[PDB]
Amino acid sequence: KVFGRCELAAAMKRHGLDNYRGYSLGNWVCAAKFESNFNTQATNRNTDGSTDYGILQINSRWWCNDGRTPGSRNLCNIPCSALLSSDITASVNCAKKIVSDGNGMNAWVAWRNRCKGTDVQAWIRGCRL
Ligand SMILES: O=C1O[C@H]([C@@H](O)CO)C(O)=C1O
Ligand code: NA
Repeated sequence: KVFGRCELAAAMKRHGLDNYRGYSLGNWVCAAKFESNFNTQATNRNTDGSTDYGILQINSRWWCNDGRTPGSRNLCNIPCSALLSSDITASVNCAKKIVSDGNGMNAWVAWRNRCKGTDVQAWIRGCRL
């Protein structure tokens, strides 16, 4: 599923992301834009052999089992494919674990490089929330 911007904002808000660990909703929307272009089906292979999955490009090295990432972990206790569903629940629950891991949203390279220090509230502007 490819989300509209405001559609994803509302879904993220309903799933408890707005100010989760102090990151306002716009941060999450901005991350999702630059990680996946709002597409739940996005996958991208990493140089180390792991793969990133879903709207927040959660990686198989640590967070999910894709059956092909030797010596990796499954810290969210889920098959990576669950991160591709049109229901974002798994991606949200797993994101919450990630953002609590010590580095906050810096865990998302694209957040740090495209969203951090920018006017992230622009991403939820005009949305009914
Ligand atoms: O993604 C993973 O891949 C391996 C295994 O399933 C295949 O090597 C593993 O233990 C994971 O969490
Ligand atoms: Na894994």
